[PDB]
Amino acid sequence: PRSLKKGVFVDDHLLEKVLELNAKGEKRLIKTWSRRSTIVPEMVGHTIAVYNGKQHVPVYITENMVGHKLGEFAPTRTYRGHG
Amino acid sequence: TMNITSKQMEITPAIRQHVADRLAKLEKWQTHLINPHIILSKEPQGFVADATINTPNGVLVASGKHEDMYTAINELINKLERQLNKLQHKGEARRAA
Amino acid sequence: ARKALIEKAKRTPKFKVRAYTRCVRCGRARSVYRFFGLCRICLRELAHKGQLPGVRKASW
Amino acid sequence: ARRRRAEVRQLQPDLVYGDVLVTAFINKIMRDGKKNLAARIFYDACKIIQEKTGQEPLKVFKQAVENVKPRMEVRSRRVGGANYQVPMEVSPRRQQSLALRWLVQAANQRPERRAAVRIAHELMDAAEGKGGAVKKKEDVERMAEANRAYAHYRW
Amino acid sequence: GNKIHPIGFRLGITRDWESRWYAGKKQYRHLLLEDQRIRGLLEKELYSAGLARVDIERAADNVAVTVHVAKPGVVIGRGGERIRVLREELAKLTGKNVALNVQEVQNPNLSAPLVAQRVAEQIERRFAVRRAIKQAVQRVMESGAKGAKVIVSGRIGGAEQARTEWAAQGRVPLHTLRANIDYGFALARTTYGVLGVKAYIFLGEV
Amino acid sequence: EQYYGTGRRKEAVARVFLRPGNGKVTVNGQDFNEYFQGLVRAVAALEPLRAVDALGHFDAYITVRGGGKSGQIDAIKLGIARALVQYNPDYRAKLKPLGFLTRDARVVERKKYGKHKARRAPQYSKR
Amino acid sequence: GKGDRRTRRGKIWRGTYGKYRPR
Amino acid sequence: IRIKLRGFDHKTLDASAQKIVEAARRSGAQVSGPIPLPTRVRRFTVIRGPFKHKDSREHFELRTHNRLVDIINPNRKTIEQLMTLDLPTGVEIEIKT
RNA sequence: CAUGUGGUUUAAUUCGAAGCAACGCGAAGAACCUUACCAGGCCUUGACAUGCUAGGGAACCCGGGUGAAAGCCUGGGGUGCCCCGCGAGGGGAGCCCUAGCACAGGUGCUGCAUGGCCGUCGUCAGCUCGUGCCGUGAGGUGUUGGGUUAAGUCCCGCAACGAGCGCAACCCCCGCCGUUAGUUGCCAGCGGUUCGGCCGGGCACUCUAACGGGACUGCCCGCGAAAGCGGGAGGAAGGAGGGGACGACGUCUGGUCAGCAUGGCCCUUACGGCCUGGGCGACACACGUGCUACAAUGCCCACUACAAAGCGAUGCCACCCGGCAACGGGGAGCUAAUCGCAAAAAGGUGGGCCCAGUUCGGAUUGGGGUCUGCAACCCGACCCCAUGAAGCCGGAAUCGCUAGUAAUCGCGGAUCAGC
Ligand SMILES: [Mg+2]
Ligand SMILES: [Mg+2]
Ligand SMILES: [Mg+2]
Ligand SMILES: [Mg+2]
Ligand SMILES: [Mg+2]
Ligand SMILES: [Mg+2]
Ligand SMILES: [Mg+2]
Ligand SMILES: [Mg+2]
Ligand SMILES: [Mg+2]
Ligand SMILES: [Mg+2]
Ligand SMILES: [Mg+2]
Ligand SMILES: [Mg+2]
Ligand SMILES: [Mg+2]
Ligand SMILES: [Mg+2]
Ligand SMILES: [Mg+2]
Ligand SMILES: [Mg+2]
Ligand SMILES: [Mg+2]
Ligand SMILES: [Mg+2]
Ligand SMILES: [Mg+2]
Ligand SMILES: [Mg+2]
Ligand SMILES: [Mg+2]
Ligand SMILES: [Mg+2]
Ligand SMILES: [Mg+2]
Ligand SMILES: [Mg+2]
Ligand SMILES: [Mg+2]
Ligand SMILES: [Mg+2]
Ligand SMILES: [Mg+2]
Ligand SMILES: [Mg+2]
Ligand SMILES: [Mg+2]
Ligand SMILES: [Mg+2]
Ligand SMILES: [Mg+2]
Ligand SMILES: [Mg+2]
Ligand SMILES: [Mg+2]
Ligand SMILES: [Mg+2]
Ligand SMILES: [Mg+2]
Ligand SMILES: [Mg+2]
Ligand SMILES: [Mg+2]
Ligand SMILES: [Mg+2]
Ligand SMILES: [Mg+2]
Ligand SMILES: [Mg+2]
Ligand SMILES: [Mg+2]
Ligand SMILES: [Mg+2]
Ligand SMILES: [Mg+2]
Ligand SMILES: [Mg+2]
Ligand SMILES: [Mg+2]
Ligand SMILES: [Mg+2]
Ligand SMILES: [Mg+2]
Ligand SMILES: [Mg+2]
Ligand SMILES: [Mg+2]
Ligand SMILES: [Mg+2]
Ligand SMILES: [Mg+2]
Ligand SMILES: [Mg+2]
Ligand SMILES: [Mg+2]
Ligand SMILES: [Mg+2]
Ligand SMILES: [Zn+2]
Repeated sequence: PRSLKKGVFVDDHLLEKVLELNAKGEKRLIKTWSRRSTIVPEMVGHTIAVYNGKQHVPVYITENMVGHKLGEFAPTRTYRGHG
Repeated sequence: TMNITSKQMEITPAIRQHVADRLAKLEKWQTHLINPHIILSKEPQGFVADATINTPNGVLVASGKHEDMYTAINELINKLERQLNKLQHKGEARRAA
Repeated sequence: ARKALIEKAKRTPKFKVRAYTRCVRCGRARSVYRFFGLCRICLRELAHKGQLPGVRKASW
Repeated sequence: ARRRRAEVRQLQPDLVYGDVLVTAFINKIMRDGKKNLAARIFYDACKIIQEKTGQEPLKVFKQAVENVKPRMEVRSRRVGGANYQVPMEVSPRRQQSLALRWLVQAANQRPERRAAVRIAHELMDAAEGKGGAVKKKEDVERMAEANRAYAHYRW
Repeated sequence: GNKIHPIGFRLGITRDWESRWYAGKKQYRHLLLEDQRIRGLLEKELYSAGLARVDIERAADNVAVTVHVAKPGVVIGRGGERIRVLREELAKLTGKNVALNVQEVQNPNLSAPLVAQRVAEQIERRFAVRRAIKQAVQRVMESGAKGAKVIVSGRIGGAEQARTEWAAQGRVPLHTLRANIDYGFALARTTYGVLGVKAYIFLGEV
Repeated sequence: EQYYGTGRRKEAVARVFLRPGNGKVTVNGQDFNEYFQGLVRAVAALEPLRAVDALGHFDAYITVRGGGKSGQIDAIKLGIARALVQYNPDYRAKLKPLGFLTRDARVVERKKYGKHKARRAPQYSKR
Repeated sequence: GKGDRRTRRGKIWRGTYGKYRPR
Repeated sequence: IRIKLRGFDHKTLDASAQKIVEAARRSGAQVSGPIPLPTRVRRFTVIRGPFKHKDSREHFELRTHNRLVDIINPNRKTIEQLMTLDLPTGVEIEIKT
């Protein structure tokens, strides 16, 4: 994946915003452009609005969803089937 | 099975299906139409229906042009028929002597 | 998007990866030879004129 | 091709028997240009047709050849409105070529496991007059005979 | 479009590079680049001189550009004026020892790229395009060439139908390598578009 | 003391050193048979001296470089054949009709643009 | 199998090295 | 005591080695002849046309041929008048010891 | 399974190519960038050109706030000049700012307005002109004809005689030889030989890269009116020595306004410009090109050989080490005939598999790591554990190849951070 020698990655402009919400206590609509970003144990319980290309997708976060990136839960392609 | 290209035009599944139906005229001959290929185009002059089909005794290559696309599609067929019919019967011409 | 594009290329990037070769002669984004600063069409053109030293048509 | 007839390629006699015929037969065993592998097998086989039948591999080989050389064959030629099976005698050149081809081919159609074995065995059976190679030969000659009829249509 | 470029095709047989120098793996792309920007400026001004070649020589942060040309005075300047005012403009671009020379051309009508701009010019002057070409080849033979072939393409005389006219005279063997054939191209503008004037002068075979 | 020919084949070149003796042979400081072990093509690398009754009468110290195990073999065949004809110019006939006295110029033909190799064209389709 | 990454013959093809083809 | 010659043109790399060969052999003393070093070839292949037409390229090359000379027993009567040496344009020179 | 395309899906899946001659084609390198596409936040002399005019000072370097970034706001430290400069002190012009106005800019359209460049028929043996001649004329003759050739190639014939663009030749590679040339390459013989052509020593040989030589149906015989053809010798090569480069007048209203150039038509807080993200990678299906296979002339582990052409100073990396490994840490050599990529693989000796959907085959998936990179969800290559599919040689149809070719095996390079 991304190398282990480097640091498990968040955009900084999100990480701070995450934690600015730790001080006062959750929970805000965090509109974001950061699919690049890992989900972090500090992100659990939040509902971050992930941008898929068109929309800021409301995404709830839990325990089982930590290693994955932010783009997984705002999928990008609309496909209801063929014919 | 059967393929159609609409070059620098936008066409409908209606129009496509009609073209399926038109090539059928060829089915008459009861030989194999292998991977028939229709290409529809717009000249300044009017439209163009191209076609290239292999059958066990050769290929059909044709080009219809007309102000009416549908007419162009038919003229295409008229030429193809001719070719195919000659393909199926040019053999028999020399049976004797 | 042309001169606007060749210009965005000339300038230094916001990150190191976005270095992309343009032709210096025509602005072509693709098939650009490091050794010349030219894309293959331009490449061929000067070499034909003779304005490319040592560069000749290889026959073997 | 069109103009003058092609020239028969001359083979470099093999470095065991010095036989022009032997060379060809190896290359017919040859797959992907891996000649040595094929060269191995021919000789391997001789090893077998020496032990398994106590005399010259070589001699057995040229007999399997004379016994698979087809003498008359058919060559399709449309007359009028029908394709006729036309009977013709195989050029000397071609008897070899064919008899080679069929020998190997017949062999690979066998159940014993190493290629080395089969080429021996097939070359064994065919040397006497048995063998799937001869079966192809025998057949090609009946086709000729049966059609003796259409032989003034020979060219 | 079939034909091979008859100059790229004689390079180092009957025609020698318009740039003679070595440069290494690390420099060539910049080195060549000046040679190009150098030639733009030069050809841009020196059109009116009737220039037919721009040579570029280099050794070590210095270049001797030779300009061969039809009417050398227009390049030289007022008794010595322009020539240097250009070595000035030059090393403004060059930034190194831009040593500008000149050369005269004995016959512009035996230098192909010249003959080419000439007739290319005539058409912009709304001239009779069949007759232009007729004369170009007709002048170049009177100027002694062993062969001649001028070729104009495009909306000739203004036509909507792009047409492609040409005449030729004597021999012009483009297949022969030992044959020396000068080739030069001029692109002429008119209100309706671009016409492509090509010139073919066979001078002699070695 | 010595006899030399230069042998070539494809991109392979054979330097042959003959010195009359028990007939023994060496390739790059290595034994002949040891070097071409299991390549039946071999025994005709030493072939041309057989065209002139010379098997055991001469030895062979041999260098070889470039090409492949077999063209190398071939060049040796040329090189030893070369040397016997300096040693003994009455050896023209009885080596040249055997063709040993020549060097087949049959090399790899060039891979061309638009093809897949020298000659294998790419597969197309009318329909 | 010239495409099975897990063999000698395979790492030659895919132009790599691994356990099945070390340097 | 040695000079190295790198250029794109060969009638010149040979002519200039030739003259330095003549410079220091005349002017004392020993010169190890101009050695023809193997050429390193930078080749360029390029599709002939501007759009599509994949299988009709043009073939280009850039020969950079090498040359080495030695002036063996040095004797700076030579080493002087080499600063007085006439080198063409399309060749670059290298000296070390 | 990879890739292009038809299609359908889609916010968008940018666009062109269209039977042969479109379809691993423009793409010799799409995560961003590229990038022309969509959603969303922005910019209005503007990312860039040449200018004219007013306010700052020029010219530059550094952080602050917001913000996804772009942007909107911004706290800072000095214009040389020549000037009256002792000073207050104003002008000025290279180069930035801010406001106007010209204009920029458009991968927006027409390849049916175009230059250029390419495909193609076609390396096919052809296409023409001058003058004469024949015909009221379009046009014929020549260029047909007998023979020969790879050839409008040559011979002979002839109201034709010539000439041109093509054919050929002159250019490159390989094949043989000689000259010049001797390190970084070569090592036959002497001496050492630290056991490495390592050193002495030498250029013999190998090579290297330059210069000539050579082949001309010249010789012989025969057939021939001749050109030529059959055949033998000599030679490394023999009838065009094998390959390449080169493509006639033209054809396809062939291809490209998206390489570029370009007439005209069209946009002008936008059809321009910047950025973040998404898309170009979509998946009921159809087609083209291809990779790997279905196995015993085979598969696997080990050990053992023989190339060539190339590339390589934020590059190739020896060798040492940690690591099953990808890799990581050390660290020597080389602007490279030295030093490195480097192992060539098929192949060779040996050993296992024993005809099985398998020790075939390597798709798909789970899981754990490596590297590039601001970032690998969409979407990178690689390693290892596990998984171990389809597939038992393929219908109609159909592609290539005439010799160092086809088949088969590996190696390099371009583009490129990676792929
Ligand atoms: Mg058509
Ligand atoms: Mg009819
Ligand atoms: Mg532009
Ligand atoms: Mg990049
Ligand atoms: Mg690029
Ligand atoms: Mg059979
Ligand atoms: Mg060589
Ligand atoms: Mg052996
Ligand atoms: Mg090959
Ligand atoms: Mg397996
Ligand atoms: Mg295989
Ligand atoms: Mg291709
Ligand atoms: Mg679509
Ligand atoms: Mg378009
Ligand atoms: Mg194609
Ligand atoms: Mg790609
Ligand atoms: Mg993108
Ligand atoms: Mg963009
Ligand atoms: Mg056109
Ligand atoms: Mg088009
Ligand atoms: Mg055009
Ligand atoms: Mg006439
Ligand atoms: Mg009449
Ligand atoms: Mg008259
Ligand atoms: Mg006429
Ligand atoms: Mg004619
Ligand atoms: Mg005629
Ligand atoms: Mg005739
Ligand atoms: Mg020909
Ligand atoms: Mg002629
Ligand atoms: Mg005649
Ligand atoms: Mg010598
Ligand atoms: Mg002859
Ligand atoms: Mg030619
Ligand atoms: Mg068109
Ligand atoms: Mg454009
Ligand atoms: Mg336009
Ligand atoms: Mg107007
Ligand atoms: Mg973007
Ligand atoms: Mg994307
Ligand atoms: Mg694509
Ligand atoms: Mg593939
Ligand atoms: Mg199974
Ligand atoms: Mg298995
Ligand atoms: Mg990715
Ligand atoms: Mg099954
Ligand atoms: Mg089975
Ligand atoms: Mg099959
Ligand atoms: Mg198979
Ligand atoms: Mg069939
Ligand atoms: Mg052929
Ligand atoms: Mg490779
Ligand atoms: Mg590389
Ligand atoms: Mg790469
Ligand atoms: Zn370019």
